[PDB]
Amino acid sequence: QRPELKNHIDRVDAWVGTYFEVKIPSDTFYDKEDTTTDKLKLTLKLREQQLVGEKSWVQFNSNSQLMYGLPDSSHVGKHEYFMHATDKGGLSAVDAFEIHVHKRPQGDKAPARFKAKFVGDPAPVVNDIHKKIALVKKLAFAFGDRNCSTVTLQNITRG
Amino acid sequence: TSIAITGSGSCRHLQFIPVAPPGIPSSVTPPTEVPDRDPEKSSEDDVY
Ligand SMILES: *[C@@H]1O[C@H](CO)[C@@H](O[C@@H]2O[C@H](CO)[C@@H](O[C@@H]3O[C@H](CO)[C@@H](O)[C@H](O)[C@@H]3O)[C@H](O)[C@H]2NC(C)=O)[C@H](O)[C@H]1NC(C)=O
Ligand SMILES: *[C@@H]1O[C@H](CO)[C@@H](O[C@@H]2O[C@H](CO)[C@@H](O[C@@H]3O[C@H](CO)[C@@H](O)[C@H](O)[C@@H]3O)[C@H](O)[C@H]2NC(C)=O)[C@H](O)[C@H]1NC(C)=O
Ligand SMILES: *[C@@H]1O[C@H](CO)[C@@H](O)[C@H](O)[C@H]1NC(C)=O
Repeated sequence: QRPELKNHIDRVDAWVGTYFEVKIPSDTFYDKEDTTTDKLKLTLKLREQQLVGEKSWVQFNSNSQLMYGLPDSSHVGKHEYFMHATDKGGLSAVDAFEIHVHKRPQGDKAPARFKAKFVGDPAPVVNDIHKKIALVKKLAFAFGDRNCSTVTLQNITRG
Repeated sequence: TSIAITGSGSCRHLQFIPVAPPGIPSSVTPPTEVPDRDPEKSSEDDVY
């Protein structure tokens, strides 16, 4: 049978330069043949049923059933996405959700401002969101931190 | 390659990366105070 839906995702709150990660709730979708979300295939899609690109600032892993991302100020504001829940029966249930990306609330008056210059071209690092999230989690691990969202990159300049 | 830890916000007067800065700012020059007083006058025409 076609899977059914009970709870929606209202909206996702994100901030520019901050890494967010959301695990889908276990009661998000239901099917008479499956009864659980984890035993059912979950995908993320755009308005006309196109997946997120590799270079997009938000990605989502199906096996870890985990969405994640880090937005930029050129993508501040609203955005829309669809969650598609496909069972073994080849039938898809659909939910929609909206993501609000805000500017950094502290803004310009931060009491601390860390600055560092590295080696090599920043073009592949900026062009790759994978490199960006690896960098953020690597700073977080360098401080020994768990929640990598505590890093807020503010600006990168080619030198 | 390089790390530059700098203060801002409430840490405006603080720099924390040791670059060995020898900068010694000067002192503000003392401006002469100029109070304006306008008392009344009897006519200097009394002289003539
Ligand atoms: C931003 O800077 C703050 C520093 O204030 C970082 O938060 C700090 O994170 C460490 C964990 O790595 C906290 O250590 C604590 O140690 C005590 C010792 O008993 C323990 O009880 C705590 O459970 C924790 O392990 C430290 O307190 C915490 N500082 C706070 C809360 O003020 C933060 O990670 C930095 N974020 C970055 C660099 O993105
Ligand atoms: C963060 O990095 C950005 C980009 O490196 C810096 O913004 C840049 O600021 C310079 C200085 O004004 C801009 O140069 C000139 O801008 C005017 C318009 O303002 C333009 O007409 C000139 O042709 C010239 O490009 C530069 O455009 C601008 N880059 C942008 C906006 O993308 C910014 O200063 C850095 N901020 C910090 C805190 O490091
Ligand atoms: C990590 O930081 C976020 C702030 O976005 C906070 O909500 C979360 O509780 C922190 N993690 C822990 C384990 O406290």
